Amino acid sequence: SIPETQKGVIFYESHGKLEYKDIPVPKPKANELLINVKYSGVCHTDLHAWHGDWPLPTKLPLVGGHEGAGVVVGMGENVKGWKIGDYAGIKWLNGSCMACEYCELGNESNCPHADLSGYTHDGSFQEYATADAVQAAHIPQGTDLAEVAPVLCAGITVYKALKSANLMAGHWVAISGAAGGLGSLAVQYAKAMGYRVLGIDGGEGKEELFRSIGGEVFIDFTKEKDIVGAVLKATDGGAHGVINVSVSEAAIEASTRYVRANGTTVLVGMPAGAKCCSDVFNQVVKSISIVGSYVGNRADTREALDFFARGLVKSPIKVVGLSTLPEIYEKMEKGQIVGRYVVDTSK
Amino acid sequence: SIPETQKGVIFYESHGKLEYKDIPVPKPKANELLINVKYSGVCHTDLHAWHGDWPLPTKLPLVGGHEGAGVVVGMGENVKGWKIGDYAGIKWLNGSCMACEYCELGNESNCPHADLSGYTHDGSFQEYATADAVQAAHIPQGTDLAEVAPVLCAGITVYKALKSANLMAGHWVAISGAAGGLGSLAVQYAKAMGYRVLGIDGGEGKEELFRSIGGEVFIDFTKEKDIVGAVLKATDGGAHGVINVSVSEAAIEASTRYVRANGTTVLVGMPAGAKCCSDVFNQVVKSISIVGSYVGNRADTREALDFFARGLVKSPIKVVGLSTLPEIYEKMEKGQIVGRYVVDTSK
Amino acid sequence: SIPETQKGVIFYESHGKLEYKDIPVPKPKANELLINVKYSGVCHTDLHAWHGDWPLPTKLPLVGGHEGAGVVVGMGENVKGWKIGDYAGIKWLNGSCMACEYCELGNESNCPHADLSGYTHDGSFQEYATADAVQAAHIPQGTDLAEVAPVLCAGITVYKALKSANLMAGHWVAISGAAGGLGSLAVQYAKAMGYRVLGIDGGEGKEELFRSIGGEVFIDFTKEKDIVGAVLKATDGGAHGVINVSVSEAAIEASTRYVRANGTTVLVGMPAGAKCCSDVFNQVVKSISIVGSYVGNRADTREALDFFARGLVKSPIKVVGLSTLPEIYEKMEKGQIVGRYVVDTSK
Amino acid sequence: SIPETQKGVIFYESHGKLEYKDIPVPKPKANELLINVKYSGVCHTDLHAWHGDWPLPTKLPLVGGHEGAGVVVGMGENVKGWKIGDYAGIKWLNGSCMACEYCELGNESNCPHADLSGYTHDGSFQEYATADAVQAAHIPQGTDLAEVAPVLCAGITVYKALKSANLMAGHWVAISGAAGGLGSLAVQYAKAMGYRVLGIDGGEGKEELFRSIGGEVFIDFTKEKDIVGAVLKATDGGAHGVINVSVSEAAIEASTRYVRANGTTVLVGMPAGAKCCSDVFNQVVKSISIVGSYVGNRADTREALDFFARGLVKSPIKVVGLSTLPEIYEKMEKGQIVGRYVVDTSK
Ligand SMILES: [Zn+2]
Ligand SMILES: [Zn+2]
Ligand SMILES: [Zn+2]
Ligand SMILES: [Zn+2]
Ligand SMILES: [Zn+2]
Ligand SMILES: [Zn+2]
Ligand SMILES: [Zn+2]
Ligand SMILES: [Zn+2]
Repeated sequence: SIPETQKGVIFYESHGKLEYKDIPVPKPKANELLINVKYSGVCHTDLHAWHGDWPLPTKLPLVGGHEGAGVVVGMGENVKGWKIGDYAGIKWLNGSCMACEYCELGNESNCPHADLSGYTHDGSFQEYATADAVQAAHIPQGTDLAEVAPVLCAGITVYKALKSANLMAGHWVAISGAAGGLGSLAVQYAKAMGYRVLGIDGGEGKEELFRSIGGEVFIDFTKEKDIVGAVLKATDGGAHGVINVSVSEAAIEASTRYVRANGTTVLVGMPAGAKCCSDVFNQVVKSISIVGSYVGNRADTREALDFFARGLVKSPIKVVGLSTLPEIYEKMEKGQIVGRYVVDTSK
Repeated sequence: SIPETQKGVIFYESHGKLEYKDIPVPKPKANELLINVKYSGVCHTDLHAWHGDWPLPTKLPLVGGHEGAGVVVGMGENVKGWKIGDYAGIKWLNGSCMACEYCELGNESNCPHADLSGYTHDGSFQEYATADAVQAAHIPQGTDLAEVAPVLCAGITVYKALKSANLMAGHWVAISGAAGGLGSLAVQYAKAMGYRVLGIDGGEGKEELFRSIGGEVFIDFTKEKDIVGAVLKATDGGAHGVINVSVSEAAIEASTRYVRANGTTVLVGMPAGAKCCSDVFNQVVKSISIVGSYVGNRADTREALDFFARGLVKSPIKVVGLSTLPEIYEKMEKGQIVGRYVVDTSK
Repeated sequence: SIPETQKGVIFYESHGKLEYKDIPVPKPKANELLINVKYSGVCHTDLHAWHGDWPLPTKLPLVGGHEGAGVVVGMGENVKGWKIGDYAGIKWLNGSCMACEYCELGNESNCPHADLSGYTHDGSFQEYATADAVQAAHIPQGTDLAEVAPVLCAGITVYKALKSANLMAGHWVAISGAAGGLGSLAVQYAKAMGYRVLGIDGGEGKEELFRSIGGEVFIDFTKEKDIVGAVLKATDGGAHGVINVSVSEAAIEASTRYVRANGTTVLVGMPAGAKCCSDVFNQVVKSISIVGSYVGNRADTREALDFFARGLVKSPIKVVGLSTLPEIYEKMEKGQIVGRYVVDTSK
Repeated sequence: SIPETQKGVIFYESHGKLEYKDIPVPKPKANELLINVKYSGVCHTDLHAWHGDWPLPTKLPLVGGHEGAGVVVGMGENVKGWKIGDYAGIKWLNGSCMACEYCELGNESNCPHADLSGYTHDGSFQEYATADAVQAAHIPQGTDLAEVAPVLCAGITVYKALKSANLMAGHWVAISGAAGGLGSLAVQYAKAMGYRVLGIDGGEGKEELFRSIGGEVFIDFTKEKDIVGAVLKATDGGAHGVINVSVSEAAIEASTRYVRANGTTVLVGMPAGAKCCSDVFNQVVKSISIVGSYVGNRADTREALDFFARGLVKSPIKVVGLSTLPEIYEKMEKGQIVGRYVVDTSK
């Protein structure tokens, strides 16, 4: 059954060298459960955990990775709603104290004692990884653990963002960055939730991919010069809600100018030092909200995975082996990324 | 009854010279009603209508003023829910087309055809002024038309702002600029709505005035250096909702750093070229919303006037004569303002 | 252009005899607009206006009918957002005082001075009928005025009901009475809004029609005995929101027993003396809400017509002539109804 | 420190004989914490747990009681946000599986595996009792554990009920049963939350008590015959939200007739076989909601205790000894109850 040693990609100092080597198998605490992580997505947050450029101190030595779909192989003692052989998911937020005000309200991510898998907890870039039983995702049985792994971070983040834009069905939503990664998952979640997706991206074959996943209007930010005017025209007044899955400060600032009066602008990405300099007079005189959206609680996880489990959203991935890390890390530092990159822990 | 000529303070060109002289008595259209404006507040928006520095073009020649409490002396033809001798109020938003999407949703202020009394409509700085019957405020009988006049713009703006911070009773609210004008009315509305008012202002006798109107915690922004730390300490994590009644860009930017995780920051003032440069990473990672709030619809008017009509909020004013305009205009351009300045139209 | 005499179906006493005869052409007041009603739906509310069995007193003599799609042929004087040749729609609520608390809040239907077209106002069973310009529906250009006429009452009522069940996308909704009239329009609106429609109806060819308009689960209330158990099984706990488009007291009472804990039960129909006897202990211990839903405001009209104008909902009708009234009235008194019955005013 | 045997009031069969005798000291599980219950309120739910008349099966032998304020004397192993000597509170809902859909959404009370302290868990009628660490209340330090004990069930139930009536500040709330037990706590919570409390109760000295705790209007249901007309008069249209803390079916049915159009009627009590037979036509035509409200989650506990900890709500109690049980049980079966009855576990 559970071995005494597994193979993980561990690094010992910030921005250091990633070693795919044998490490011990963790011991599930009385609240945690052990997960034979089958696959695990890789995303920019793993770069930011590697470098350590974010304020929160990173635990070291660290097995990064926070989008890990796997099988429950043995649990803790108080673990209640879980069985062995159940599929589980390691998300960004591994666990919280569940006694603080935020955990009680539902926003466990704002917990001061938040355990961030792959940042301050042994993440999912290993074969066997532990995850708090309360927060682990209840991936249904029979789902492709390869495809759901990117949905564990990008899908749950964009489901929360589209629920944070206070949109109603039929309302225009403008996904700034609407093809690739968070953008395409946001387009599919918005289309499944009822909204009328407008997309703002550019490059080769972006518009046909966008139309394929069910987008309504596509503003090519290369061909088109005035994006704000194009969005105000296509939406007939402005997008009812904007989802800024593009961390560039210019796009973020522009999204406050094509969002409808009384419309919401959700910021999803976490840049290093970006600022949302928005004209205060225009934001006041048009009653525009500029919301920020973090990972999303257990209800948003349940509902995003339930959208996935109906074939409504699909995550085209590229599966590689766990040993291909850190070629993915060094490839991601430059910008040679396309879609989502899943790693298989066995390979 | 209704004369054929009244005395108003009218100017003929932007930033020009204000003439307190005889002008005609308006004719109420079939939707409008004529109001013997008894008193009328003066506020910074009247400076901005005078200069014309805002984007929207000002009608000229113009009798400014948009906080006018008065008596209904004759109405139009389709005016339905009004009688003669009824008290009415001229607010910023005079009327809208009531057929556009926004008017239907409730946000009449975002109407493209919004009639802005004192900007694109003969305002309330005259004896007799017309106002759309749908939008005019239903000032109850027996109220002091001198005191309710400032409540027609500052009170209704801060009631909307505190309803836009999505606060619940017992939640901390931090009124940045919590003494004088919008600030003290916001403190009284917040205290009447249930919130626990924190105040951030400085000067002489500001803290005692604040405590008098029912404030809980007062951070003196002159004595105290680190305001953010003081608010995080007093509120035990941050204010649940911030109301930025101080248009300074530094205070606006700081208010995004002492608002609670999952907390809202309402921007109330309309500066000329201010920007709310907020750290995108912090706003995302803490799920902070930055809402803007405009005048407020007819329901917010009904409810703000209903709070006033219970003696819960009180507007200490300085009553002058209508002939004292434009000494108030030139006094306001410099910054010799304190509290609210009401003008009596008879005097 | 506008004639001086048209042909309408008018009756002079409650439950009397309906006379398809020549009547005058109304004169649009300064707020109203005249509509060459092209088509007009017929629904049970017209029976209830005919009999007069409802509490509110019916104006007599009365041209009933309240789902009238037509062309704006001449308007009033203050009518602002309208042109000639524009398509308009006469809904149940013709107009309100727009100065009362309810009109201000958005719920114009609760106005004490509500003008109910076809009950206390010359309805849409005539060629030319007047309707308040604020409340008339803004039917887009090019839409089939025959098909949108049933959407003016059933579609707008079920869009409001599904927005009153506080559902989120992916939540189960159970349309009790899910084929025919309000039921099929509710199924199509629920499917377009994102919910997962469960249907509860019985008869011939009901399930295939249901599947055609996009239903997910169909409980045949003839084949199946325990409906509550079947819904709890299909929904995995209960429907998140129930829409009771079947006025039978047994179905209404059962819908409080298969709605999810913390779920909503919207009552749409207006029976004569039905009661919703719900077990108080079960409703408390499961936090079940039992909402009622009326016609729906101008925003719900705009949004329901916008769903229709995307081909998302479709109203299969039977078009007859206006002279076929009152054969439809006497046919409807018995129960020989199927789908929706539109009348053409020219024929 | 922690003894090996304490004194509790335990019964061994439904409706049997209550024995105040020595029982063992429980062992806190790895999630639970042990509480030296200092005081404990007694309420009708304890009668219903004793008789066993409710559907859910009662654990036997059982130490009832579910409003127990006490001191944390030793905790479990994974208990995170707790220290020794901390004040804790045993509420109705002792713990849930925290992996089900409801627990995730926030409504832990609807959990199928809900542990109901004093029904299916050793309650708080003993000296030392265990309670799940996640759900136990965080009673602040220095509070009178005698007074907060009734607030642990009645206060948290009425805070949830007033938050379930979707009221805004200044809206009328009508507490049907507005003096004694749930009623007076609901009056104080409603007054602290901002609403304008109307009260409906009768007897000696009820109106003066009501006025003392901050009620606005009191309809004496003995002197007054038409309660509905009196409430519609006092509220000027109906109460915006009704709180039915009186389980009588006649009062519940009447509360659906004096609640405002678009108003909410919260049912708080859990009778044995009561039904809320409401006129469906009136509920539809006025858009009235009839919500039910259960215990309330950890956020509602935090916020109700935070209202208590500001001296805004006060619970006048009668403290007796734990040995006086079951004289309180047999006294409560008849109806010789007044206010709240706290038992001291030491005495
Ligand atoms: Zn926590
Ligand atoms: Zn990620
Ligand atoms: Zn308009
Ligand atoms: Zn003003
Ligand atoms: Zn009205
Ligand atoms: Zn109809
Ligand atoms: Zn649970
Ligand atoms: Zn209790």
